[PDB]
Amino acid sequence: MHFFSFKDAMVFAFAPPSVLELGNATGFDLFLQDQAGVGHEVLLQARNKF
Amino acid sequence: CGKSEAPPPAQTPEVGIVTLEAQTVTLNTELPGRTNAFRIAEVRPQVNGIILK
Repeated sequence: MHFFSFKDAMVFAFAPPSVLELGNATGFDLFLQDQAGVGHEVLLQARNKF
Repeated sequence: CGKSEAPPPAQTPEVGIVTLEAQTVTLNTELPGRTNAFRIAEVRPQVNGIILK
């Protein structure tokens, strides 16, 4: 990870958790849903705001 | 206790550059087409009768 701070690609490497049946990376997870029916641009700018 | 280990914040990272300059280019297209003869003469008769030879 200290060697992969190079120019062209955004390479971001890691290790799996102890139980590989539970995902592939650690941490949390959430979804930001669009229940109003307003378009994809508003949801995308809401995610970029988040 | 300790174990803080603050990294250096200021980096100003590296980018890749090229230095473009003026250059002449020729713009040329390629269109389909057919070949035609210079003169075509369809031999059509000007009288009436049977071809003997």
